[PDB]
Amino acid sequence: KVLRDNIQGITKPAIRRLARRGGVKRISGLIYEETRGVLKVFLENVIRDAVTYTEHAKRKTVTAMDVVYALKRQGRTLYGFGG
Amino acid sequence: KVLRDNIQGITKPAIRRLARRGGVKRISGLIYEETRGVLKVFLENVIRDAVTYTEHAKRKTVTAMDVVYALKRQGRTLYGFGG
Amino acid sequence: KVLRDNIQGITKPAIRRLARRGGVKRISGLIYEETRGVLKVFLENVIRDAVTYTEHAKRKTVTAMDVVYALKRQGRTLYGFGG
Amino acid sequence: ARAKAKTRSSRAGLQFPVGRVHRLLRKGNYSERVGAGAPVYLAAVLEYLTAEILELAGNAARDNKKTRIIPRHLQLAIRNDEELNKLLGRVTIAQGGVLPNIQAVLLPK
Amino acid sequence: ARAKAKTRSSRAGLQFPVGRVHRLLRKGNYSERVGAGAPVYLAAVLEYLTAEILELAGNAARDNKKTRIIPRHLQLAIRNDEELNKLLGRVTIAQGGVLPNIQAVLLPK
Amino acid sequence: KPHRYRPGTVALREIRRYQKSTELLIRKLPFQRLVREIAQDFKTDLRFQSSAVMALQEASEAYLVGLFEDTNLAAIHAKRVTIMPKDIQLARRIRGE
Amino acid sequence: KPHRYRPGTVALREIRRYQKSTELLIRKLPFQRLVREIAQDFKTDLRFQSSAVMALQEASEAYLVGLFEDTNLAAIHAKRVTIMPKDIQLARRIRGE
Amino acid sequence: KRSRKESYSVYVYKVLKQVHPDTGISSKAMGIMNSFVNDIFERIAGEASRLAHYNKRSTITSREIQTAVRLLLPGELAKHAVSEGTKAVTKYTSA
Amino acid sequence: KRSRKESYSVYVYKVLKQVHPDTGISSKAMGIMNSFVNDIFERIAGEASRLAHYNKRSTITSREIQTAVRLLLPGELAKHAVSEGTKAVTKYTSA
Amino acid sequence: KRSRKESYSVYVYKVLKQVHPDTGISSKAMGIMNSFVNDIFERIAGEASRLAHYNKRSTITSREIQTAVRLLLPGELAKHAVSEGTKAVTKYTSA
DNA sequence: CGGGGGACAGCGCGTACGTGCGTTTAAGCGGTGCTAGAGCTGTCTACGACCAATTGAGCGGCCTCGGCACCGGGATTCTCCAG
DNA sequence: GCTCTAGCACCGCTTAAACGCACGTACGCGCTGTCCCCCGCGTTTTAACCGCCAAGGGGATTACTCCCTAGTCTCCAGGCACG
Repeated sequence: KVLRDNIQGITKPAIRRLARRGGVKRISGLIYEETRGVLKVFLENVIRDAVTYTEHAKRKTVTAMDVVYALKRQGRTLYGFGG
Repeated sequence: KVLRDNIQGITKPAIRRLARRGGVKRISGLIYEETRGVLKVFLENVIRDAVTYTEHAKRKTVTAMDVVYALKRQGRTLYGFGG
Repeated sequence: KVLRDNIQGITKPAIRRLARRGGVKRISGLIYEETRGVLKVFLENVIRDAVTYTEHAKRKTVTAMDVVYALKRQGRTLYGFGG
Repeated sequence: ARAKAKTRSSRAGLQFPVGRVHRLLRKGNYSERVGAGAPVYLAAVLEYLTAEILELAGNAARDNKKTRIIPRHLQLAIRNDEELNKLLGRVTIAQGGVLPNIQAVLLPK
Repeated sequence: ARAKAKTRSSRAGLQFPVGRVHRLLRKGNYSERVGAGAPVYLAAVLEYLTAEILELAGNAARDNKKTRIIPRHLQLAIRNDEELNKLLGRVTIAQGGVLPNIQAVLLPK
Repeated sequence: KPHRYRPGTVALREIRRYQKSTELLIRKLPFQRLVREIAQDFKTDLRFQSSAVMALQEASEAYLVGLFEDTNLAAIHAKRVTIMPKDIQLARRIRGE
Repeated sequence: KPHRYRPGTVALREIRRYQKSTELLIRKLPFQRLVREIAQDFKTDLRFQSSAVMALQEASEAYLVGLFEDTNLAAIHAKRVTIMPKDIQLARRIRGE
Repeated sequence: KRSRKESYSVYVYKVLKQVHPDTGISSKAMGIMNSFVNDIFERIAGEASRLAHYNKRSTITSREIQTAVRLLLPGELAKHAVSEGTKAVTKYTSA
Repeated sequence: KRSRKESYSVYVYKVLKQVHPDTGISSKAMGIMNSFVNDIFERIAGEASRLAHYNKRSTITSREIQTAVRLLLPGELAKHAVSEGTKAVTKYTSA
Repeated sequence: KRSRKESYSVYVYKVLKQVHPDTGISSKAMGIMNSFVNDIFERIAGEASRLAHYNKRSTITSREIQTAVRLLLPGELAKHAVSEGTKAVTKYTSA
């Protein structure tokens, strides 16, 4: 039921694919755990907000509408699921 | 289906005969490519006018009538096919 | 009445004192030109905004209230002038 | 004996509604009263922006010899344009990816 | 007892006169029938032409810092554009002079 | 001898392929497991719309490609091409957090 | 020989003195006249109270100085103590202009 | 007593103020614009008449000038003009 | 049937039929356009509200949005937007 | 005859004397406090307005501005503000 | 596993502001008159907001075919290799 | 439309700012060695993806009924203007 380690579920070659989308040619070996950490920290930054809207809505299920609202609160407005 | 080079079908010796009609006695190699180029430019203008006629005629086959019409508009009126 | 080139009125030692508040030890001689340029860019943006505010208000004198409104818009909110 | 219901958007000669835009201004709670020029003006600027970006989207699609617009074409269309980029710097397009913007020294010689 | 007068230019949102061009096509004697969209189409075309050239002429007048348009501004405006050059190659402009056109060999050194 | 491409050539081919590509670069179900895990850190037994998982996915990868674009600029700033943790720390400190 | 410090010691004293300092770093009159220069560049016959000139002043040192903390973080990233313009426009680009 | 001579006065003035409110007019430039609009009008009108003769239609519709403006007007100028006229005629049919 | 989820659907298709008759629309691109119109409308409406509070105005007409377009949209797009918005409000006054 | 200007003058002075009875205050610091109160009040009001927009609530409630405190105010000051606000509304409704 | 690419420090080498100190001048500091317009007050009218009705375009749902997703083979290009 | 007040305009001293030159020292960085570390590719594993099926939590909707909240009349009292 409870999950303990899925930050390693975002695999190192998947991070390599992301960095190729970011245009990175050479990636250091210490990069990948740090990317896991910063994506992790960004997920607290997003999801505390998203859970905060969700508990304002007296709901239990996370919706993409609140995801859009949380991302646009931080000035990283996401097109493609609003409306 | 589609064709990618028939500009060269108006060949180098064919361009040589055409300039032999004009009286040109010596022709360097650099002339021929620009002659096919300006051939493409002129015939492109004429066929633009012609297909604009033809689409305005609501037909799908070009006749010589709209050809001599377009040659009239461009200013190189052709005798022999009017009417 | 009209002026041409008062942008050097923000003198080079003023920029040096600014970078000393910014904690820059060594300031190259190349630096002062783009500091004046970016200062021109930022003030051009801010005064464009402020002039738009004042011209909306049908006045001819810029208030500091409109200045701090322009700083609210562009994301450099300033405290202490009646905002 | 009432007059025929003719649309305010065609009174603007435009397509984005005066009606919907005026309704979301009134119910978006931005002012107590809203002038009549407000929704027509704002619908006009949205129609200008929409026409411009779908022009660039159509040209991007025909450049990739494809017929139907895709968010790849949209994202390409946005960051060819400097003032659109300055407008939409902090906005991320769904499924758009990144336009090829490759820095020179990491390219091979 | 009568409908209020609305010009066709206001119906199309143009400010060139639709009725004037319709009259001048009737009495220019080009066909015995003219479709209704033809003169407003032509007036819109000339609207785009005149708007384009008055953008160019006003910009040129600002570039020589003069407030009023002059045929010199017009002649710079036409001759600094390629497609207007093809459109008006055989056109004489009164007091417009000639575009500043010096050949490379005419320069010293 | 089996043919072997030089180091960096396949990297540039991956760059060109993935800039041309538009699809997702993360396996979707381990991502969903991770976001359910971190949601459980803040509120127990939350449920996720699959579209909400996709939205968190695309926002997250957009955030990551923005940060990596910043760190590429930081790496070419530092006369280097191998990106380092100091580049990521620099990019985050410049961006204001 | 007369009294003279090594390079940087007077610079450190300058840095310490003007981080401690709260008074204004730039001159008043050329700043006001430059504001007027930009003003009549946009609309003629535009006037300013002294408080508005102070406000644009405060905004100028805030913006410029903030660019200098961003800039010398870039400079220490590049292992250098001397800053160069590329630090400034790269910092402006990372900020998201 | 004088007879009125028709021109394109107020239309060129209004379109200039719509594109440049702060730019003035000289009268010789105004004559140049009068001659421009007359010249381009007669070009399009004569080409339209020739098309009506040519396809043996007794009428000139919007489609005839659509044809004629890819005939005379070039390219992007022509396609912008086609778009302007298309939105103009949709507004006209809507009114 | 379900409740209507309001959108900008038919408007984006008709403006595309004005600007490009032959190309098609995907649902993802249409969602992008919906979120774009939502974002730009939200920005302009919020800044109009800001100017309403700032000049102690309970009234928001086209002049404040002209102010806001001059604020937000940079330069070329700003003056373009002012041009067709002024044409739109003039045809609104002429009905 | 001059007009009254609304400020936070004696209120901030009172809470200053509550937290530090023996200290003084400058007018420049008072401008800083007045703009600070205005800015934080505006941030909370804007996020509360957006939250009411998102969940279709036509009223501003203490629950959703508490939500806004969790949003804008970070970390430990957030739960201190929650304690302060819940205590305040407790002794308010008991009053 | 293998390997080539990258990173980075020592040495050196040319370099460029930092800083000490005299000068200028014009900003800084104190002083005076006027009016532009900033701001406050009275009028009112343009103007916008709300409600019954009514309709008409806009949206939910379904179905179709063909542009596009999926599939397969040779060329061209990139690159690398060997000549 | 009025008015009144601080900005605009003009005036007169005062060395601080600026500035410029000159000595001096540190600064960046390229070559090149040197060391090292991660990409490319091959191989192996394994659960991701697919695709297929059961089940129920709650999202969303409709209704009900009651909690609440702006508005207004009015009254008074503490914050702002003023000193």
